[PDB]
Amino acid sequence: GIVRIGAEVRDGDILVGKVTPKGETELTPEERLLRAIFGEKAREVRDTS
Amino acid sequence: LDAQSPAADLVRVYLNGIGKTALLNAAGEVELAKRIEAGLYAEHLLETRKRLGENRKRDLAAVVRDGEAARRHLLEANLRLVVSLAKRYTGRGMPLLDLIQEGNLGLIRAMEKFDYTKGFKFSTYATWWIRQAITRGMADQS
Repeated sequence: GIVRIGAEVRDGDILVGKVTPKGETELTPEERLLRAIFGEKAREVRDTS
Repeated sequence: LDAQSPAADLVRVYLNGIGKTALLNAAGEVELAKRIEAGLYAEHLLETRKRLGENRKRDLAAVVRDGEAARRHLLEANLRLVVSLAKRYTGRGMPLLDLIQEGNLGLIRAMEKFDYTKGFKFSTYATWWIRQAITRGMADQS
């Protein structure tokens, strides 16, 4: 997820990519276990590279 | 006559009632939900531009009827999935009927507040919501 060394970069180009999760209802004690057992990678993600 | 007969399992009645279901393979569901959206938009416009007397005065009512019919089938679409997920979380003392009913409630609460929004298969969303609902049911049962 990072730019290879020695690659020309122009203004406005992407330098390193990342994904920001989306906001939804959550519960501290139950959501952790639920995410651990099921429902992995089923939430929206934004772009903030 | 007065001969006696055996009873019938409740689950089997559910299976008989849902045997008519025929999943649409996740492809046509988008238009299925475009029928609901247009129906609701017909709802609004029917009571917003009321004065208009025209042959179209019946078409929108037909679109509302199409929206009512389109939901009656969409809900039928997912009963196999909900019963499966419910059966996956048995053995904790609850009758399967109570769990499947709770999942049915969760589903109806879901899809009627769901939009494609260029989203993925709605089956994942339904599975998630019904799983949360049944988990809540089990937790509150204690």
